[PDB]
Amino acid sequence: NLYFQGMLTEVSDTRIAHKKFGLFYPSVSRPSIFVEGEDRKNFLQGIASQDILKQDEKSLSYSFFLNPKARILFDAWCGNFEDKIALFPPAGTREEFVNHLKKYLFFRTKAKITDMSDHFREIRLVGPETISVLLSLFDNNFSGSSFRMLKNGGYVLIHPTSFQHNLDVGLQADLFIPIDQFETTQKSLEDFTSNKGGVLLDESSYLAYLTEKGIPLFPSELNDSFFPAEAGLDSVGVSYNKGCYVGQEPVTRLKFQGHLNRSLAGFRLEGPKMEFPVTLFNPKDGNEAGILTRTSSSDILGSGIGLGYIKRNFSENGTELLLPDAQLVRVHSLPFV
Ligand SMILES: [Cl-]
Ligand SMILES: [Cl-]
Ligand SMILES: [Cl-]
Ligand SMILES: [Cl-]
Repeated sequence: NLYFQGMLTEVSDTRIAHKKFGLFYPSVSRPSIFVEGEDRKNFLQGIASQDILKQDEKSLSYSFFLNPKARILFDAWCGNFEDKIALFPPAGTREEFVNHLKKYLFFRTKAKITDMSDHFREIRLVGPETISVLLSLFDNNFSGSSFRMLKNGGYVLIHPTSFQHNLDVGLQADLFIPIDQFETTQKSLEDFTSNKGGVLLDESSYLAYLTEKGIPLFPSELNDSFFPAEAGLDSVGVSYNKGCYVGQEPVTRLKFQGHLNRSLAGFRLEGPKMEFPVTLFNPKDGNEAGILTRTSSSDILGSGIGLGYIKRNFSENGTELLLPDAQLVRVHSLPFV
């Protein structure tokens, strides 16, 4: 008998983002890494888990960068523009990500890497009216899984609407605005928000919104302890038809012959203290059943929610597990909202 009847006022404004749109200004944006040169495509194709060659001109693709054992080192959004490949690795990885690419940039490979991260400020949009907000600020047209250069400079990433376990997680757009145009774009967005009833999300409400959509993130759910298929992201981040790449054989073996021991799961719990990842225990025998990787409050669900990994024998919705202090968590369907 768990209390999932609560009022969690600190994240009540995700409701507006789910119905209209939410605006978020990250403190640390994803880096903006560009790859140029005659061998840029072959170079990146051999290290990304995604098929970069097949990708069209204004398309966006998700990829992992794996180690040789197929554990996740990074994720990135990947776009093409002119004779360049644009890569957006996770926030705070600009040096480590560039070093990882240079590890595979061998003698006489015709590719060059440039870090353009200080040229842009990131603004994020979420929710059903995201395209209408873009159409107001900018000209031409927009759709899911797209990568566009803005006429003024800068870029727009519109994520695919399907993400973990091919679930529809709604619209998400990332705007990389040239520094000198930032304060103007911000003023334009504040007017649009106030007039059209969207909401300015703070970091805790932005994270609650993403957790309500079941979205796994680097470094909590996506890191070198896990495989892309464990994370529910091999359908959007891995190609099983492409040629040689780092981690390909273990990725493929897991898929066709191996057995997935654990999988990304949603959790519901009652009502900052916990040290993540937290071990989850089976109440019957006290054995390890999974791990909880992050939590948020959800006013919509009236309880805490979280993401993590569940062993196969406990994956059914409604399965009850224990935290180390014996608070109960219940496996829940994704997305939560
Ligand atoms: Cl590696
Ligand atoms: Cl270089
Ligand atoms: Cl899409
Ligand atoms: Cl586990």
